[PDB]
Amino acid sequence: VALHPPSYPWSHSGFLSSLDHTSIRRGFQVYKQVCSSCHSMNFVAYRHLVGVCYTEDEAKALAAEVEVQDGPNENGEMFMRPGKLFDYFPKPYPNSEAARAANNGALPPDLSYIARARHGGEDYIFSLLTGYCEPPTGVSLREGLYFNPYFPGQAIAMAPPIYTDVLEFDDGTPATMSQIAKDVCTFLRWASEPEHDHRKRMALKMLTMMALLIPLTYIMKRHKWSVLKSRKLAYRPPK
Amino acid sequence: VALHPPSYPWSHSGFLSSLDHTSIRRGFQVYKQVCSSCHSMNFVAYRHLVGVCYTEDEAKALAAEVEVQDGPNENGEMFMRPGKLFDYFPKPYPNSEAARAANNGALPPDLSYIARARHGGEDYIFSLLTGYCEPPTGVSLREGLYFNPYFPGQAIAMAPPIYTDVLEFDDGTPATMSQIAKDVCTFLRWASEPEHDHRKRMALKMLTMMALLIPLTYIMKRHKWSVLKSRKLAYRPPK
Amino acid sequence: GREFGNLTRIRHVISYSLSPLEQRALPHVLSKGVPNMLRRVRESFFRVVPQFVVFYLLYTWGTEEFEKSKRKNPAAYENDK
Amino acid sequence: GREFGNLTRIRHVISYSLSPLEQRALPHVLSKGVPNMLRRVRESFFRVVPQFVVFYLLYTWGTEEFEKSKRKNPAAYENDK
Amino acid sequence: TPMRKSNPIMKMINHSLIDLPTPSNISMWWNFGSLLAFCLILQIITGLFLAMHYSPDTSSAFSSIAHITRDVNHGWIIRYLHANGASMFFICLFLHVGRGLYYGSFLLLKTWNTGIMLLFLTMATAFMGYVLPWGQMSFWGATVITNLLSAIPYIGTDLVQWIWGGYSIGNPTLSRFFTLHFILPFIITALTMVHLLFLHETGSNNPCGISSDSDKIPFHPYYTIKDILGLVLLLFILTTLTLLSPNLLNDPDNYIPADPLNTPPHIKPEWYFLFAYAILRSVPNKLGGVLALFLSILILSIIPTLHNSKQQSMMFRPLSQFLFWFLITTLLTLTWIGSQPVSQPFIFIGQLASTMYFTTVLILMPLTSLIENNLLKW
Amino acid sequence: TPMRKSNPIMKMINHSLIDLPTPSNISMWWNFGSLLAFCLILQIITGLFLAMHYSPDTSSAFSSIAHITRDVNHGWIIRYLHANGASMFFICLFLHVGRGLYYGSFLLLKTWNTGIMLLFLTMATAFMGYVLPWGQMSFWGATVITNLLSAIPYIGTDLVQWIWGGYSIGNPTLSRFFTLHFILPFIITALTMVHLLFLHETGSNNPCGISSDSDKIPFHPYYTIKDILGLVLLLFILTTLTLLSPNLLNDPDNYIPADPLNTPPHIKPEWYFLFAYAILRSVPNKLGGVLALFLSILILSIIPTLHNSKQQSMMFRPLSQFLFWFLITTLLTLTWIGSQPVSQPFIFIGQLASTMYFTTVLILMPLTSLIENNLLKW
Ligand SMILES: CCCCCCCCCCCCCCCCCC(=O)OC[C@H](COP(=O)([O-])OCC(O)COP(=O)([O-])OC[C@@H](COC(=O)CCCCCCCCCCCCCCCCC)OC(=O)CCCCCCCCCCCCCCCCC)OC(=O)CCCCCCCCCCCCCCCCC
Ligand SMILES: CCCCCCCC/C=C/CCCCCCCC(=O)OC[C@H](COP(=O)(O)OCCN)OC(=O)CCCCCCC/C=C/CCCCCCCC
Ligand SMILES: CCCCCCCC/C=C/CCCCCCCC(=O)OC[C@H](COP(=O)(O)OCCN)OC(=O)CCCCCCC/C=C/CCCCCCCC
Ligand SMILES: CCCCCCCC/C=C/CCCCCCCC(=O)OC[C@H](COP(=O)(O)OCCN)OC(=O)CCCCCCC/C=C/CCCCCCCC
Ligand SMILES: CCCCCCCC/C=C/CCCCCCCC(=O)OC[C@H](COP(=O)(O)OCCN)OC(=O)CCCCCCC/C=C/CCCCCCCC
Ligand code: HEC
Ligand code: HEC
Ligand code: HEM
Ligand code: HEM
Ligand code: HEM
Ligand code: HEM
Ligand SMILES: O=C1C(=C2CCC(c3ccc(Cl)cc3)CC2)C(O)=C(O)c2ccccc21
Ligand SMILES: O=C1C(O)=C([C@H]2CC[C@H](c3ccc(Cl)cc3)CC2)C(=O)c2ccccc21
Ligand SMILES: O=C1C(O)=C([C@H]2CC[C@H](c3ccc(Cl)cc3)CC2)C(=O)c2ccccc21
Repeated sequence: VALHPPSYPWSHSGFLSSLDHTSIRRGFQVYKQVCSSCHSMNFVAYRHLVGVCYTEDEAKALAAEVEVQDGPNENGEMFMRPGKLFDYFPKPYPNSEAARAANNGALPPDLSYIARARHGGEDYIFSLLTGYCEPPTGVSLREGLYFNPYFPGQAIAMAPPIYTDVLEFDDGTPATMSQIAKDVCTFLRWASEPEHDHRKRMALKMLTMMALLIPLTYIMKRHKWSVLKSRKLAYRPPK
Repeated sequence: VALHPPSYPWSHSGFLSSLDHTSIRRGFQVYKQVCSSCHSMNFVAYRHLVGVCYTEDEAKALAAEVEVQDGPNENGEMFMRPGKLFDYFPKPYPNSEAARAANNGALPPDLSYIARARHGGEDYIFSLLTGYCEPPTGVSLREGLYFNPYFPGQAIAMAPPIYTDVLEFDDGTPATMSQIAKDVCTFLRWASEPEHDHRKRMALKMLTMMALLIPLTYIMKRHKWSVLKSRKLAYRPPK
Repeated sequence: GREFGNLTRIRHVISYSLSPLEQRALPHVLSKGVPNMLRRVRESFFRVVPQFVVFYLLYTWGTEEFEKSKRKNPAAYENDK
Repeated sequence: GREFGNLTRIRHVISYSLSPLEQRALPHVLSKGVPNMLRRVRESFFRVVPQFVVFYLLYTWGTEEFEKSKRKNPAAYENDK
Repeated sequence: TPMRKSNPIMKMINHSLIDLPTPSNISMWWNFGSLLAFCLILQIITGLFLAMHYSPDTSSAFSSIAHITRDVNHGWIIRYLHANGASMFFICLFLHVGRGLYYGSFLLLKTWNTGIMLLFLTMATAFMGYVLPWGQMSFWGATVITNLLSAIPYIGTDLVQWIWGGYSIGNPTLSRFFTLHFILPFIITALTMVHLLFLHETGSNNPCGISSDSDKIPFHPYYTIKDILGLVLLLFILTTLTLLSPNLLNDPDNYIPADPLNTPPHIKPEWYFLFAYAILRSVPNKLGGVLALFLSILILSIIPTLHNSKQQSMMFRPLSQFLFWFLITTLLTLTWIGSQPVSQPFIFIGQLASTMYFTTVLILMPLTSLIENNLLKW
Repeated sequence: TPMRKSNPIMKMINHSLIDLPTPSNISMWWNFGSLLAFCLILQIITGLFLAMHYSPDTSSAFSSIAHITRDVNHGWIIRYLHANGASMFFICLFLHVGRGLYYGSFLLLKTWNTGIMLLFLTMATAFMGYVLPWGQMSFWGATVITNLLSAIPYIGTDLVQWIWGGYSIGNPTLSRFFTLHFILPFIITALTMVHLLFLHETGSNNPCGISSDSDKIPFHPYYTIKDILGLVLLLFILTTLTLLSPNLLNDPDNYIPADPLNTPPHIKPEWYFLFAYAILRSVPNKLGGVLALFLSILILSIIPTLHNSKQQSMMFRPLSQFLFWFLITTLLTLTWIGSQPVSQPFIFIGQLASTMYFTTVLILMPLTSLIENNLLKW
């Protein structure tokens, strides 16, 4: 059975710790230049990047880079136009049969909730991305599979997707495989759960309040029940 | 305002009269050869003709005459195949913009409930089909309109669709314009309300029953109330 | 609360009844019921009917007037040219 | 039905009470309440706890056994060739 | 004791409809409450079935009903029954109200007020069901009824946009209509139970308007069989409407799907609403129009307050009766005007009918009651 | 009189929760009914809101929930609250049952039977909500639960196909799940009212098992503030579960949409069901398995019949107490076994746990009660 991922010290794992938005910005470049060849992200749109790592104008600029189908026009025909904020990240394949045809029968999953749809979360993915190696003695792989101990079965269709200097970050960070993996993983965390930071923000407040209300109402209860708690009885028959 | 259609004596208008299925069979040929060039019938499929005027085998035969898009195939591509019982009558245009482009801006409506969606029902349609004529003095028509007194406005985009010998019926009936109109109208009646015959069938039964139950329960009521209806009072004070 | 034991206080009233199986359910229709219905119609006729007659006159008038209003007036073209 | 006027019949019982505003809400915690809780734990310990201890032993045993069952047996390859 | 009286649930049933003391002399006009309950039950059942095939989405609503009426086994008759049952429901409702106006049963204040609440709830429900098919009439009905709150001076437009869930009528509004139409009938049921609870504390009024405690009979067997007879009659009428003449009340313009860019030239709501529509059409001012629309129904709440007569019922009060039937004809007139184009004869007639409706309820009846009192010398 | 007692509605409220006589000495174990009611109310509210954005269609259900959690303002927390409230609901339910088993309150027969009905209804409801997201676990849960009726020997397969509405699980089944999940909670509400009606005819049992009519106190103010305290505590726990650790009880396999061609290797229902699952897994025969599954809950109905003790409560009965806690551990064991693969150690352990559950309820407790009686010399 599959190998259990170890726990990495992620800076957002504290009870009130927020995500590192720099790592999100770099992870998103990783997902543009590499991982959006095979994979779809059907539930994210450019308008979602605004106020997270981009202004509205710059997100429009990202959008503009992509052609999108639209129509019908006044003649009843379809056409192509540049993108807008309200368009969803584009799909790599038109249908899953075409996706299988382009990957030797295997279907790459959608990464919009991959971090919440796998045991271990971002610990697993990192483990999977860094974890390829040569197989043991006695093991063999059929046509077009790789070996990876952190996959269930240890045979996986996906070739090692990243290596050192497979891209360059615009902030000058050195692009070693490990750095790339950590950053794309942070970005998938954000893609799976946007409410993260605001949720922790809101916890502080309303937990303080609900904690405060316990002793107060307990005092009120004790006040009303003191009458019975100190009551004294006696029995006085005429005998 | 529009001209009020007169009432024609249609053989199905009696309380327990059924539709004439011969006229349905001919009307359906009219709708194939003529009226399915412009118009859609999105809510009827070949399986619906079975047991009305066709066997299952012959309805399959009708189906087989038409090409239909299907897929994706194992490669991820679409293809064309012959039709089946469970396919819907084919559309003439891909979208309403294309329909307008092919009819000088006007949009032909769907005839699946045309008989229930117009004042006068099949009296109107017949009136409209037979009713074209030359305009009065002082009247003029803009580019591409005809005159027809039974249309609201009296200007209509649709040119006179039928004339004598615009088709030939397979049962040898002489195809005069009037005959064609009456038959297509019967067919539209059937297309708008398939439950017709069975509904009247079922009325006879359950109306007989509900009519029978009235006097019986009235008798039971009278039986229980006779005690009070014949009661006699008296007042006898000691005085 | 309200119960058949203590609704009101009554004295010196006598009642008589037959059983349903001793008597007829529709004893006298055409000799008693029909004239009774006739008087029952008589006693209410003039309190109900004339209002509806007035409604009918108003309805027909208003229909006629509306339908006249839609016909072309010859003086609209004949008068000045 | 059940109402504070006629629940039961009692004779010769006397009661005494203070008002809440005359007395304290948490009068004696560490000198009376704590020992009371301690005896209250003592009186029930051996009626509840050992069953759960047995559950814990069973759980750990079954886990260990299942995990042993997944490891390869050397005699399955060494014995005959 | 008999088991009939051994137990709270059973004893409540017994006090409700076995040993309840009812007047001996009440007439057919008292059958319409039980028919109302029957209609509510019919509607809930047929609705739960329809629900399992309908689609609360603007891109498939219409076609889901097409699917119901063409492919589901006997789905057409279930549709027919639902639609005709609503009509019967309102027929009974109107007759039920009118009885109480004639025979003075509004002096049972709690029952009367809970009745007014029920009227309002039923109307809301009926309207929110009428927009679900998403035909051409449904769409514009929705539009008007949701723009009504724009008349509130300070907060209205924001209320409209908060009910729409967007810049305009659209997909988010249809699911709201459907959730509300699902939940309301059950609130109606609960309030009906409260209504009857209030009634059974006093008992039924009767045609003569004098106390009937000297001649009470039990509810069973007399009124049990009487109401069963009434139900048989209602079912005969409903079946004939469903099978022999289903298209009598039907509207063709709702067999054309919705088009947000075109309102049809001739507009007409469902029949049980026409009269309000006429009233709404009669005031040349927005706010005043809406105010009149709502007051037309809310005015029932002050009828108990304007009562001057020594006697309760109109049975012995002829001038009163004459006015009553004149009021009913005013309402017929409003119904007729609602059907007609907004053109000059009908405009003027509608304005007169409206002024006479309020006039009659608020002024003429009180004064005739005083005259009557003086003629009997008290 | 005070207005408190002037009027039927008010006087029923007063007899319910103002002047009701309650035992002075009942403990925290009696707070869980009010928390159950609170939970029902919370569920209905959050459900009515969710309803207005969800899509009962197999081609958009999943994505409608995605829409709710990503685009609707604070929709994520409404989702979180609904899902965690169900869990709290069952926690309270289990504790509520256990109290009554320990303290002998099953001798209130009507209340106990209506409780069993409510348990069944709540379980149905919870399960029919669990399949609405149309994830990978939801689909196969649906499949199994609807194949259960195939075990009926003469008519079963036809029942399965009549519930499906077709040859297989599909679009026509999801709308049925959604209609039923919509309507059941309100039936639960009505039956809860009947439940309490039955309770208030006798009043509450207490820890000592002896009659408390010498020391009754009024419900207000004592138990009003006590239950308010309980509610505050429940809200603290619920908030911490919703905001600080939302993924504690969550299942990853339901974040993969449904695939009719593949069942995942490791299957696990929602936690409050595991134990039944284990029981169902323990019988090597189909019909016998289903029979055991249903008897596991239906067996509560004969506990009143097997009662031999002279005393009502276990407070003074130590051997009894020992057996009670052993039973609770058997149920924990079934819960643990439900989580594990169907492999040999767990197979054998589950079979023992099941036999011991029924054994204990049906045999050991009656006999220990007789021994106890003999030790006290009666
Ligand atoms: C990041 C997340 C953060 C989460 C933070 C959460 C914070 C929670 C704060 C909660 C504060 C509550 C305050 C309530 C005040 C109410 C006052 C009142 O009136 O109370 C009456 C009520 C009792 O009512 P009663 O009228 O007496 O009736 C009860 C019985 O009938 C009486 O019968 P009896 O008298 O016979 O019984 C006597 C005895 C009976 O004793 C026994 O039966 C014996 C017990 C022996 C135990 C021995 C030790 C353990 C076993 C060891 C055995 C040996 C092992 C050997 C192994 C060998 C292996 C080889 O029982 C007791 O005395 C029990 C007292 C203690 C109750 C503890 C309650 C725990 C609540 C936990 C909540 C968890 C959820 C939180 C939310 C989490 C969200 C993620 O309670 C009390 O009197 C105690 C009040 C104080 C309770 C404090 C609880 C604090 C809990 C903190 C938890 C933090 C960790 C959370 C972890 C979460 C993991 C997911
Ligand atoms: C196997 C195929 C199906 C077979 C079906 C067989 C049953 C057919 C229908 C029978 C209907 C019932 C008729 C007999 C009812 C007798 C009721 C009775 O004895 O109780 C009356 C008495 C009246 O109360 P008091 O007024 O206090 O009396 C005092 C008198 N001085 O008691 C009551 O209060 C009523 C009690 C009602 C009990 C009803 C029991 C019903 C049993 C139905 C069983 C159906 C089984 C179906 C099996 C289907 C296949 C698995
Ligand atoms: C599908 C389209 C539906 C259209 C709308 C349908 C509903 C409206 C129907 C209107 C016509 C109703 C006619 C009813 C029959 C009238 C018979 C009649 O005049 O009989 C008078 C006869 C006289 O008897 P008494 O005075 O008691 O004394 C006799 C004993 N010695 O009976 C009566 O007067 C009883 C009157 C009872 C009330 C009748 C109410 C009828 C109209 C009610 C609905 C009107 C609309 C709503 C009104 C209230 C609005 C706030
Ligand atoms: C314009 C901005 C908003 C302004 C809001 C102003 C109101 C603020 C809130 C006020 C709350 C009410 C406080 C006073 C309540 C008085 C109740 C009273 O007098 O009745 C007590 C007495 C008690 O009964 P018994 O026990 O029989 O008494 C016998 C004694 N030996 O009567 C009762 O039974 C209770 C009657 C309750 C009446 C309550 C009336 C509430 C009125 C609310 C108006 C709100 C208006 C809001 C307007 C908003 C803008 C359009
Ligand atoms: C999210 C995951 C949720 C997992 C499931 C959660 C629910 C199950 C929780 C199981 C553990 C519950 C422990 C509760 C505390 C026990 C404390 C204890 O032993 O105290 C004993 C103390 C002794 O007091 P007395 O005998 O009254 O005398 C004292 C006065 N002189 O109190 C008691 O014995 C009271 C017992 C009341 C009932 C408790 C029931 C606990 C379990 C209930 C749920 C179990 C599952 C369902 C059972 C029924 C199935 C048909
Ligand atoms: C085409 C060369 C791909 C690129 C570029 C990336 N991935 Fe992919 N991935 C691909 C295939 C054909 C598969 C199927 C594997 C199988 O055995 O079926 C996958 C799968 C994944 C998974 C799933 C892991 C699991 O346990 O199911 C993940 C999490 C994944 N891929 C991630 C991922 C990332 C981060 C990439 C960019 C760095 C990436 N993939 C690129 C094909 C291709
Ligand atoms: C293309 C040459 C057409 C053929 C063949 C038929 N119809 Fe048609 N129709 C066409 C157009 C462009 C329009 C729009 C008219 C307009 O003014 O917008 C129509 C319209 C109709 C209608 C609608 C009548 C109404 O009052 O709205 C009907 C009922 C209709 N057409 C019927 C009909 C029938 C029976 C035909 C076969 C005999 C037929 N049409 C053919 C274009 C064309
Ligand atoms: C769903 C709607 C309603 C239902 C189900 C309903 C039901 C009933 C029933 C069953 C009765 C028993 C007596 C009878 O049938 O006459 C009744 C009586 C009564 N109803 Fe309602 N009703 C409804 C709406 C209304 C409305 C709209 C009003 C008034 C505007 C009203 C006012 C009354 C009154 C005053 C009585 C008692 C009058 C008398 O006994 O003389 N009800 N109702
Ligand atoms: C007082 C009770 C009710 C009234 C007055 C009422 C009224 C109506 C009306 C007038 C329509 C439109 C009819 C048409 O378009 O032809 C409708 C549609 C509908 N109603 Fe009801 N209804 C009631 C109860 C219910 C209930 C309890 C449900 C439960 C789900 C329900 C579900 C539906 C559905 C799904 C539709 C759309 C199907 C269709 O248009 O045929 N209804 N309702
Ligand atoms: C929605 C589900 C339920 C609700 C809302 C509910 C509600 C209540 C409430 C508010 C009480 C008041 C006393 C107390 O809180 O202890 C109560 C008592 C009671 N409940 Fe329920 N309950 C439910 C389910 C059940 C179940 C499943 C059972 C048994 C299997 C049950 C049996 C009882 C009994 C026997 C009592 C009275 C016992 C005593 O007073 O000693 N109830 N319930
Ligand atoms: C006892 C009351 C209720 C219980 C126990 C209950 C339970 C549940 C559960 C367990 C789920 C699935 C949670 C998940 O997938 O994460 C659910 C979903 C849902 N329920 Fe409730 N529910 C109740 C009341 C209601 C009511 C009254 C409605 C009214 C419409 C409702 C509407 C919904 C909807 C629309 C969903 C799907 C949305 C989603 O999965 O997040 N529920 N319910
Ligand atoms: O029809 C009723 C009536 C009631 C009979 C039972 C009905 C009913 C409706 C539905 C069900 Cl499932 C059961 C009973 C409701 C109306 C009731 O309470 C009265 O007080 C009354 C008084 C005079 C004339 C008729 C009546
Ligand atoms: O113009 C209208 C209109 O004015 C209403 C009106 C009718 C009266 C209604 C009404 C509102 C409140 C009450 Cl208490 C009673 C009726 C509100 C909608 C419609 O129902 C309608 C339907 C379809 C197309 C257009 C229209
Ligand atoms: O194999 C099962 C299975 O057996 C059940 C079972 C659990 C017990 C349920 C149950 C039925 C009736 C009662 Cl009274 C209680 C629980 C029925 C479904 C599931 O819930 C399940 C969910 C998802 C995938 C597979 C499965």
